[PDB]
Amino acid sequence: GRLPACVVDCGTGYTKLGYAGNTEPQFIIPSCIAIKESVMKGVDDLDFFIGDEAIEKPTYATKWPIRHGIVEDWDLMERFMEQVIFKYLRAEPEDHYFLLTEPPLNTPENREYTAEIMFESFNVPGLYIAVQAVLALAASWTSRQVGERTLTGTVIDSGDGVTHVIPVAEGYVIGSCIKHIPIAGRDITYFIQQLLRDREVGIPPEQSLETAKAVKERYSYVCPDLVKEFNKYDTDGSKWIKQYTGINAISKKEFSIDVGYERFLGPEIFFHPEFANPDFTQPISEVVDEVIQNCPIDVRRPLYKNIVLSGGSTMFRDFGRRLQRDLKRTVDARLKLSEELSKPKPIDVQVITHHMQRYAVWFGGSMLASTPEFYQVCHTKKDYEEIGPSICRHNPVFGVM
Amino acid sequence: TATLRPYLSAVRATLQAALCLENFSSQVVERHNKPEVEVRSSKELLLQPVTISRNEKEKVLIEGSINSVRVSIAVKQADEIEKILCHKFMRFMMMRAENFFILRRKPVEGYDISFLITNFHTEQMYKHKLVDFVIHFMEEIDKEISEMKLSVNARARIVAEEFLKNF
Amino acid sequence: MILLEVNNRIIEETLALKFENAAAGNKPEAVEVTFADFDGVLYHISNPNGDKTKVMVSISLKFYKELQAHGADELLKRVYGSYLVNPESGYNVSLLYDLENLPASKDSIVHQAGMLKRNCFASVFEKYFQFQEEGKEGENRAVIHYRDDETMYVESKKDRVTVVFSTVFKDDDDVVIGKVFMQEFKEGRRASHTAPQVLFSHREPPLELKDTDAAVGDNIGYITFVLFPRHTNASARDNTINLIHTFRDYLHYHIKCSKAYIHTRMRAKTSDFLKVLNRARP
Amino acid sequence: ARFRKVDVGEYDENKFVDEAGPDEGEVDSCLRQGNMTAALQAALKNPPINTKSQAVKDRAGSIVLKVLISFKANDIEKAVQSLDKNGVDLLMKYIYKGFESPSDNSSAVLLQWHEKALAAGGVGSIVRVLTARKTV
Amino acid sequence: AYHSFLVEPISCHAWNKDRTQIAICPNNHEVHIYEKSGNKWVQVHELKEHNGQVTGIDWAPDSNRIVTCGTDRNAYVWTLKGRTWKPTLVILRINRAARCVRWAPNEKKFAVGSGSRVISICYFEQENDWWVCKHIKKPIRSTVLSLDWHPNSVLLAAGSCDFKCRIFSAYIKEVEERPAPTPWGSKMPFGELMFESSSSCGWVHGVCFSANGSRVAWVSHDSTVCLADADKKMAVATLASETLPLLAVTFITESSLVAAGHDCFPVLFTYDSAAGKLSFGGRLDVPTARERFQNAGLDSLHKNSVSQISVLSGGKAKCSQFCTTGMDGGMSIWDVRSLESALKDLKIV
Amino acid sequence: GVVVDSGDGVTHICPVYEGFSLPHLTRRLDIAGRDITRYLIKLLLLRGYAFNHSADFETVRMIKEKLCYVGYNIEQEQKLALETTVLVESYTLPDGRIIKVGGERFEAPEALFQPHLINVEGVGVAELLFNTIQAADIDTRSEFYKHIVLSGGSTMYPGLPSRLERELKQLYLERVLKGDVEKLSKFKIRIED
Amino acid sequence: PAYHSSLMDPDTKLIGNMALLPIRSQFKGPAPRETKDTDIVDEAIYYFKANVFFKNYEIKNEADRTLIYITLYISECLKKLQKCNSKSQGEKEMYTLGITNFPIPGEPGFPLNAIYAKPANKQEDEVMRAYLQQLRQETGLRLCEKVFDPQNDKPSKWWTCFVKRQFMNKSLS
Ligand SMILES: Cc1[nH]c2ccccc2c1CCNC(=O)c1ccccc1F
Repeated sequence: GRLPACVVDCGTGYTKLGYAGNTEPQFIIPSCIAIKESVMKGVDDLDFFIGDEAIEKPTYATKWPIRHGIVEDWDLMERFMEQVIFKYLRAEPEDHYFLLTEPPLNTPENREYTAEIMFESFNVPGLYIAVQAVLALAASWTSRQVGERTLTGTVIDSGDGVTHVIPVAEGYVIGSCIKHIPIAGRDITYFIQQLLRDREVGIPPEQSLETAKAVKERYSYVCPDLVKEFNKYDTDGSKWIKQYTGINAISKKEFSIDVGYERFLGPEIFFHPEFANPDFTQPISEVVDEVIQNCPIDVRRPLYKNIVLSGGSTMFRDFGRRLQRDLKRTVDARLKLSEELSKPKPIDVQVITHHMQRYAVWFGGSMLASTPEFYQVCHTKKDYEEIGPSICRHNPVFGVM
Repeated sequence: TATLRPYLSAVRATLQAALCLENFSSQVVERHNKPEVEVRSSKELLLQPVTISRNEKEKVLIEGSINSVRVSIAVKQADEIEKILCHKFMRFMMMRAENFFILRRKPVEGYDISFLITNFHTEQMYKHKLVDFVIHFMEEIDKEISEMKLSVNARARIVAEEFLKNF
Repeated sequence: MILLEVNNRIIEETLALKFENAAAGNKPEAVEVTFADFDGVLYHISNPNGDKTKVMVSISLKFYKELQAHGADELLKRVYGSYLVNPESGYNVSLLYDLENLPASKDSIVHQAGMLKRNCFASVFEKYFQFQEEGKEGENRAVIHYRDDETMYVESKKDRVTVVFSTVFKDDDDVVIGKVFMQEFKEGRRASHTAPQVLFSHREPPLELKDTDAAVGDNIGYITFVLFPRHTNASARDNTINLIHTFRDYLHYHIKCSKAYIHTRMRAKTSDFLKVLNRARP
Repeated sequence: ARFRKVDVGEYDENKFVDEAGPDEGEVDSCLRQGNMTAALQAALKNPPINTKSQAVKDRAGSIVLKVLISFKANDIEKAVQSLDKNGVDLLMKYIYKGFESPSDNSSAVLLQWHEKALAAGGVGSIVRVLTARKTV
Repeated sequence: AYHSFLVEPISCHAWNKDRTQIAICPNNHEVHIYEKSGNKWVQVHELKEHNGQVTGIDWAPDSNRIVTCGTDRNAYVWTLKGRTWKPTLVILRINRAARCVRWAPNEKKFAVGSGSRVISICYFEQENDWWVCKHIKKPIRSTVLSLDWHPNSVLLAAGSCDFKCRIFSAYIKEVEERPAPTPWGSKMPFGELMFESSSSCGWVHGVCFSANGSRVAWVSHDSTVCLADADKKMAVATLASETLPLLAVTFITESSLVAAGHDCFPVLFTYDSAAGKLSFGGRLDVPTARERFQNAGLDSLHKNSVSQISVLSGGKAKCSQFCTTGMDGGMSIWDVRSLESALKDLKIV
Repeated sequence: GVVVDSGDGVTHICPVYEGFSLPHLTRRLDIAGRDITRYLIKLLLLRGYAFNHSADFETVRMIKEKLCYVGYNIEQEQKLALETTVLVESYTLPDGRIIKVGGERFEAPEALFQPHLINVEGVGVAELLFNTIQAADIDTRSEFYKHIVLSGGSTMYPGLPSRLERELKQLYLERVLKGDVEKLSKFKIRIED
Repeated sequence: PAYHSSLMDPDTKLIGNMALLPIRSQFKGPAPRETKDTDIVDEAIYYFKANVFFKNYEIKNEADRTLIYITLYISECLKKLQKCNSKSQGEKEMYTLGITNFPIPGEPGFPLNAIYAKPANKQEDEVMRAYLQQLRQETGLRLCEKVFDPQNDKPSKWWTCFVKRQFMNKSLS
């Protein structure tokens, strides 16, 4: 068709929208909607806002329709798509095939609910619901480290809420083996927020998070070794201790603080959760090992050779590097004890990093929905009317063969 | 509505008579248990289909059997907007049949919505509440279809004025 | 949001970002975006010949030649002037912004860039408004096929200017919800006596068109707007064009929001039935 | 693929198989003289229970229906109460027969008969409408 | 006097000789045996062996053996070895679910009605050390829902889904001897049809022989109760009810019947031998110093269909206490003398 | 008589005449327990459930044993699944997550009667059993037919015996009576178990 | 994992289940004399900033118990050091601290009584008591040439920040 398909990826925190073919979302807004809440008549249902415009509307309340990657309020979710389509994308829905996404383990019923809204409210001519993890893998094909397309791999998705280690085989997620890690972007901010409180004076209490989030996004990174790192910051503090300056909210004065240790301590809680979580202590490298060992023996190596990153919390400089080194130490040690208790073939561990990691899902969706094959695997409105909403329970995986 | 109360009375009494069910193993297939009014593989297990009509358009069809009862309803649809609202609302519920559990996924040809109450249902739930629910349902889908008609008209009037007032 | 916005947000947010970075003095990043707008409009924003210091914005309409036959080229030039360059292959109109030579008030060219589609339609309306204001009657009506199966007719009469929309409702039941809205438009004077007279004809075109190859069908609907001098004069003109060229998408937009609101009603009622049903359990 | 098409159960020698109307003129006679109760009891006589033609039965129903409509709302309770249990049960069967042919608001008064017929026969008579193998 | 054993249906029940223990099927594959202790009920046994839902239970009083039949087509005879019931398989030779089972009064045989449209009469053969069975087939055409033996342990009443109540001869000359004459007939060879009701509609949910066995009663889905008098050329008295169908019936005297069904409460019927007429005796479940002091939208003890009734003491000739179990998982014990005090207007016989 | 055995490994129709087995007249069917479990996994994926053929095999097998069955009249079974919810059943997985199984309960076992479903060549067990007995001792047929016994784990599916009998009759009626439904009631088929 | 010691030699002696590791010190105690350029007190001060964040620590050998003790003590030195205005006042308060009698294995108040063997008799009690005092002293004086930057009367905030953190969630206090 002359028109590109619409690609919409609704996440717990942010929703990425745009047109197929493009490399990046045309919009990236908070997954929130603001409404009046103080019976509905007239057009009260249309009186709302979404994204940034909704976060601080004086006389409107902010609601987050999605929790743990799953829609918890369909009324709100549906209104949210009204603006996603008519206000931002400005697409006449009847002329565009849409590609939506869903976290692994979304119930088949939820897909029927989605299809009911898209086909019966917006009358779309075609719909495809892809699982986020699988698009993330597709995205990794943009990397130089990969010369062969494949949808078999371990996806490490870390946003701001929780981190997921999702094993995937031939385009299908191995749900029975998924594991979750209680360490995400937010936790890295709180820890950094704690480190600052014990050292830097002058930070406006009401501006606590602000500064911490700023330090995390501007000066944080992952290091190879904590002592050799602390050692650096002490030997030549001049090169490693950076500075940050913010303005007092209620007095517009100017305050400055030294940004030191937290640069590498924040991201470190992935590999040493015990530093911040009293209830979780497994290093992210051990979770991945466990998940892969819990999977079919015959798919273990392919999984180790293709661990893919996805999400903002994986962007830290050297995240993959530290992960791959740690995973190769745990896996090689195991093979050591074995050989000794007696000679296994060395297992290749490879963490893949690419430029499109931040919004990997949307990018994978955008690239896949730009192909001719996307138009065959989609469920048309004609099949929705004849066979029913149950046809959206499954979406043929495509892109590799 | 001099004719509504009488109509709902006749319908209620018939349902009370029809919902006298019991568990029943299949005489046709070994180790199978099925609603007889659906498979109809044994004529002696099927009761006589009866209809209660209020007028030419509104009526209820009740088909009993030894272990199941099928109830079909022809809803009041005065005009086009009512026809499409009813058809949409009915489809809406049927799509959620698994949570409704006494709902048929499709209606009997000629009706808008059909229930399929089995002996398992009458074992677990007070059959008089199920009869109560079917009557309550018939009254409520008509009120909801009316509220829906009012809602659409009201919003259309505002939508037309907001556009027209801006010239 | 009741009324549809006229300006395209992707164009504005893309130009504003490139302009802000150009002024900060940052090295220009490459840009390549493809997107759409209502009714088959395709846009393209790119760097002509890879030169990242230039940002082009192009629009493609299948029916451009019809708008052109009614002064579209002249109107766009008056509006964009030097920004309007030769159209990029595949598109009908192209705007070129030099990141190395921007006006002092960039927030004014960005606004007009967001209205590219709107300006492409403007001429046909202004041309017939003008006729009306000059007593020139009997002039052949404009026929704009804004969609593969939808047409807009414009004609100027002695005291009134009429715009007729021939629209299709693919969904059989959308025709019925549409009638509800159209009936309210046809009685709009009961709320705004000075506003345009709206007429609605289901399945068949107004008699003046029963002789042309106009479309007839169960899913076709003809809506007529009667614009009066107070709407077509030089004072109201822009606002009036901003409303009338969005009407078709405004109507279909509201039918769809109507269905979404009915769904919340069904969710609440179905949810209530289930609570009553479950109270039948011990 | 051809052989699973025929329902062999249809010839199962272990299946189940089950084992001329009112006086048209007599009814008219009573109706013309305004003797409603008489017309009812006369129409509820010798029903086409064992007859095979779907026409004979529909003929009998028509007569019974014709009598029910001819009644005056306030004159229903009385007529019903002049029937023996077996009469009420047959009446009930006819009342359900009429429901299948709505018209001229006939169903409106039929709902009145159903109300009274039920008050006299109880839900039991409705039960006996459903259990019947040889019906009106 | 009501008690709830569970919330799901009690599929069926059976009391032991002393009425000191009751076996019930809690709507599943098992049979639970409850024993009273003080005024509480305690579960003493759990019989697991059936692969399907248990549809019938019967307890032979003198030999103290329990027999069960289920939708799995099997039947088991349970014997108490010390402190645990042991089952023994009985090939019923049916290919459809078993629906009901009853021990003959002489505890020499038991009958199983089933979906196979047949009745399986079972007896034990000591020479081969196992159970065998013969089939009474003709003219049964549908599922056999209910059974009840004549006191001579030869005549057998059966109610099936083909709308008939029948009396057969289950005479097995290999475990009993020539039966004395009966008003039902002289010739009683195995499988002989002695009697067949005339009704053309109404599944027969329950059947019962009177104490002396000269009268047989049954209830059908058509909301009617019937009584065939052998001492009157098998004439049949019928009584069409104004309420819902009854599913169970028993005699409490030679001319008194107690039935219960979908209305959820027990009702009394009386037979007028002279007029040959059945009459409604009234509902039996109506809403000292301790009594005066002490004294869902249902006004009945049971909150769902009563599916079984059985005499607890006083036999079918002069019953003083009977029991009811239902789809509401409850079991009620009714005292005939009390019901007589509370309702002076009550007859009986 | 004839022994129809089907386990987790494979299916065999072993005829036995007054004494021992006759390798000739003894055929195999390339469909059994393992295959049915595999098809159930495919059907559950087309339902929106993320099952892995190798990782959850044992879990789906247990679902098959507890919920699957053989439909008598397929055309009638599909109606129940399509128009009602009486076949829908919940099933808890080892982690506590609940899934809902319906039509797939009788759909998986159907492979035994329609091999092409799991894409295997041949005819269904029913049709295989028919052929076996037909091309055999014309003076032992009637004996064979009224003496068929099922054995093995993949033969305990509720309704299986009824389904076989229904097909053997359908095959007889035509492939040995040219559609003459007249002499049909004199055909004796009794399958043990 | 956390940082572990590597000074455990096959010839290394013991005091309870704590390794009696050689140190370079003038203070008195039963600590052997170290000839090499690094001793357990150095190793503990080096790894401190890291280890102090860990909640769990695998005891691979007796030297780790010695290392853990110094770590917990370095934390005790920071409480005091935190409140002083001179490298001089620090050294004088670091002396007093080292002399104060803290709890020892077997006594209530000493965290980890399940990991440290207590003195099997009065000789071990006094010897161990003295070895712990010697470690404290050397650690205390060696900690001031760190906590203070050439701008005397100033305890570096890059050492004062760990004062709120407790290694393994334990404290000698
Ligand atoms: C999620 C899960 N847990 C298991 C445990 C044992 C065997 C398989 C599984 C699976 C994968 C199949 N379940 C789902 O795909 C699923 C999806 C949404 C909601 C509930 C589910 F079970």
